[PDB]
Amino acid sequence: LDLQKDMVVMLLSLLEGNVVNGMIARQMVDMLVESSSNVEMILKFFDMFLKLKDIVGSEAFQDYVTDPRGLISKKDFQKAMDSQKQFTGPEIQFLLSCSEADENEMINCEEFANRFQEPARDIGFNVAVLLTNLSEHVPHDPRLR
Amino acid sequence: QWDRLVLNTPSFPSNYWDKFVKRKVLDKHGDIFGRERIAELLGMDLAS
Repeated sequence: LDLQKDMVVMLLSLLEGNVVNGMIARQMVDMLVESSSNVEMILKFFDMFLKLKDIVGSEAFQDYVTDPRGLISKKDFQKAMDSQKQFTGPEIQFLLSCSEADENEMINCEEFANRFQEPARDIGFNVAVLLTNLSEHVPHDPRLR
Repeated sequence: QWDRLVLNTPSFPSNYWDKFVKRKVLDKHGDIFGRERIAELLGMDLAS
C-alpha cells in the first residue's frame, strides 16, 4: 500500500502545472480507463473496508453480536451482513475469508474492522486527491465520472 | 424532547400531507438501524 502511495505521488507530480484539459491529464485519464478493472478493484477494496468499519459499529450488526466476549460467529456475521444489504454475496464471502476466524469460527469484529484502516489511509487519501485533481482539470470526461 | 411523544402515535401525520413518512423513514433508516427497532420507534405493525 505504501508503494501504491509512492506511485500515486509520482502521478501527481506528473500533474504538477497541468492546465484544464491538459495533454498529460487526458493521457492519465486514458491510462486509468485502460486499467479500468484494476482501478475498480482497488476502489472496491477501499470502499468495502470503509463500509465494514461503518457497519460493525451499527446497532443492527451489534444485535447479531451476542457472545459475551464480543466475538461473532461466521454464520451470525453472514446473517448480519445480509440484513444490512450493502454487500453482495461474493463480497460477504471475501469478507469472511479476510475475517481471520478462529478455530471455533469466531470473528473479532473490532479487530477485523480496524485492521486495514490505518495501513490504507495514505493511499486512500492520495487516490482521492488524484481523482479530485483529474476531475477538476478534465471536467467534461464521462469516463472519469 | 416533546416531539419524541408523537413518533409512535397512530396519527403522527394528521395535518401534514405526507401520510407515508413512517414507511419512507423505515425504508432508508431500517437496514442500518434495524427494521424492528424503527417499527417500534414509529409504532408500525410490520405484519399488517
